[PDB]
Amino acid sequence: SGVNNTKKWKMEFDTRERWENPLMGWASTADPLSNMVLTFSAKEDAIAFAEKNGWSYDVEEKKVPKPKSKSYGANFSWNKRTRVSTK
Amino acid sequence: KTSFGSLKDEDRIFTNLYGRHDWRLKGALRRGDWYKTKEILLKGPDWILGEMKTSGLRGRGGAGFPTGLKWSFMNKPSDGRPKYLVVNADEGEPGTCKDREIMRHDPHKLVEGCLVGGRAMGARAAYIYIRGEFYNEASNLQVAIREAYEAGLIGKNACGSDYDFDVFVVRGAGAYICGEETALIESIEGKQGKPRLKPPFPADVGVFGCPTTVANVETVAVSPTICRRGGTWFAGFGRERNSGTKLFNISGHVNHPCTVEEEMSVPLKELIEKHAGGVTGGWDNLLAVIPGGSSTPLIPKSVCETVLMDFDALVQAQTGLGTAAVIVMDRSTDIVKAIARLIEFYKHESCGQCTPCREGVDWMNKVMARFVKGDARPAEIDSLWEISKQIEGHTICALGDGAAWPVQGLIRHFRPELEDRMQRFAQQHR
Amino acid sequence: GALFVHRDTPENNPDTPFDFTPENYKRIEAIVKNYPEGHQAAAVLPVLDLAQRQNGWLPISAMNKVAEVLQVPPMRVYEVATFYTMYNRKPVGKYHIQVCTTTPCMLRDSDSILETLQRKLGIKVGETTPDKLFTLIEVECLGACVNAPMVQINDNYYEDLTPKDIEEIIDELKAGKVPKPGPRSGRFCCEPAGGLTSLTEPPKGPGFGVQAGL
Ligand SMILES: Cc1cc2nc3c(=O)[nH]c(=O)nc-3n(C[C@H](O)[C@H](O)[C@H](O)COP(=O)(O)O)c2cc1C
Ligand code: SF4
Ligand code: FES
Repeated sequence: SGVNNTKKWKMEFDTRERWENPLMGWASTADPLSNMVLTFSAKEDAIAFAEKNGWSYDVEEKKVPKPKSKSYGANFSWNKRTRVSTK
Repeated sequence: KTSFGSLKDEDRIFTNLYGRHDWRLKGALRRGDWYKTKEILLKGPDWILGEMKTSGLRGRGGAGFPTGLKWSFMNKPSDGRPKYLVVNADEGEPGTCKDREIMRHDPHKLVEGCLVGGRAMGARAAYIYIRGEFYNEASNLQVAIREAYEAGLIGKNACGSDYDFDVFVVRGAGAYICGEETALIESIEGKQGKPRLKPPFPADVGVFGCPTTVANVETVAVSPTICRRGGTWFAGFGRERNSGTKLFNISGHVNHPCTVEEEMSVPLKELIEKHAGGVTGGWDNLLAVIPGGSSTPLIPKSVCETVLMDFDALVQAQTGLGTAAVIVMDRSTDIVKAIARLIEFYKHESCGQCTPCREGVDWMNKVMARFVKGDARPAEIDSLWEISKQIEGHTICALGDGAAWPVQGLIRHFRPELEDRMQRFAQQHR
Repeated sequence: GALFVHRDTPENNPDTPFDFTPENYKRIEAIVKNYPEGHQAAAVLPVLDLAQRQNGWLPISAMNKVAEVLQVPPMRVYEVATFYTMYNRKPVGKYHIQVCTTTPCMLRDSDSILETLQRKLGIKVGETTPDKLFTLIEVECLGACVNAPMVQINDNYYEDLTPKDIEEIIDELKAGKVPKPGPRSGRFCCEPAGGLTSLTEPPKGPGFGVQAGL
């Protein structure tokens, strides 16, 4: 339920091929940018950083949970379906 | 006046306390019940609530809230929902048996009290929730209710007052927590007796989600007499803000354990000696008293000498009036084992809903069991004190608080007795 | 000891026969009508209690029948049957002896009553006699502490007991007689022994002390 990891903008690269190492079975790669993650304070900072480095980018809008109406008293309604059968 | 006690039989309300007169309607009428009820009803809600406010009556279920203020939360225009009065007859606090006598010997006082109180709140019916173990009392109460229906005193056109009122009896199935006012409402609604959080308050959202007042049997039963004889008469007993008469249960180590009606603010010493026949073996044999039932902390013999039995006086003694159930322990008693068995009760009675009481009370119970043997070290006494303070004030309902206070009463007044057992246990093994 | 999970057995399973007798069905619809329309889950505690008064105890089939009769989910009936301690989810004896051992009773020697019952019946608390006529358990306060020590046997209270008194009550039940509820000490209910200290005067009659203008 913690939300502390949904507060900063992140830049990550497109995932590339990983393959099995014949000796040990380890996951091998040829992608030098496979672990690169950059943190940004604003969407506009991240866009600016990608553009000067010549990287094509896709930007997705931040999703905030919608405000909700919580009423503990609704659990005991006279005539509504919100009445809970158990506690 | 500054001296209280020596109540006269003319001023007693529960005149058939001991079941020596007929408990049916014929006897109840002779004793003055159901007299001028139609007159009281037609004087209206505001007048009735005025009498209860003037009398200074306070809750008899344990918490002692001013009754007239509480009952006035229902004095509001309806919103299309029915209005209800619940009468708490669960009576499950160890040491308390006062409500049991009202229902079996003065059932028509309670039924009339339901109507007068139900009218003042504007309620359509009364649900009396009685503990399941009180089967014979529940059947006495239904016989009285049937008699009142046949005589026109309740039901359609109650007492000829053009006001409709029903009185249903619902029985519990064995749970002390169902005496908590919102756990009782849930149990009526067919659920586990788990208390609700507040808000909402029952006067807003109660049983079936409707405006409700939960009132104690003793609170409800004395209301018709307060209206007939007036709030000034009732306010003439006990200290200010602690007025009226009260039913006391004296049990434990007394010569004559009994139930008796006495004026409020009566000295605790006078109550035990006059009515209960004194402490088993003399006043000097007294060790400690639990003055309000299990939930109230014990006090030692030194405090008991001068303490008055009313709400404010026992608050200054670091305990409380509670249900006015006096439990007496003489010096032959194992004080630690006595309080440990009370923690064992609360552990068996926790509804389990909320973390501090579900886990904490069970934790306190285990530590107390080790304190009885002395299988602990004195550093744990302060640990148990802190654990009880973590439960208190942090739970949904007052059961958690009522479990913490007995521990604190023991630690406050009998720390040397605990540390002495730990010393004996350590040397008995080392 | 007393578990809160059901596991099927031949004697207790969903096919164990249970039904309400026709007389008890008339009693159910009186119970249900005590509540607002559309709030008939309120009838679970009485109806579930009625199934046990007919049957003595509650197999899973009896709980399932209550849920169907009231059209509540069975889990909501199971929750109730496992919460309230008066429902017997295992069979009990003909006489269910319940001895209070809370502190007000313990101070007046409820331990002696429990010891006498164990040795007399030859069982321990929580067990049933081999002939299945008594079950013995300890209970919390029954609201009769001034009349301690006391026991409940089915719907009746037997109070102000001594080891000799409890033996008599056990003999009467083995014989087939009903002992009689109440104190076994000489007093009638909750009065102080040795004479009333209050309410010795006649009641004052109708209209006494009424305020003027009422
Ligand atoms: C665990 C617990 C048990 C209670 N048991 C009872 C009871 O058996 N009878 C009662 O009148 N109040 C009992 N109360 C107090 C009620 O919650 C409530 O305050 C009271 O019944 C109604 O208010 P009144 O006394 O002013 O009339 C209990 C409270 C708690 C926390
Ligand atoms: S304090 Fe105890 S009895 Fe009260 S709601 Fe919490 S767990 Fe239940
Ligand atoms: S302590 Fe036994 S009946 Fe109350």
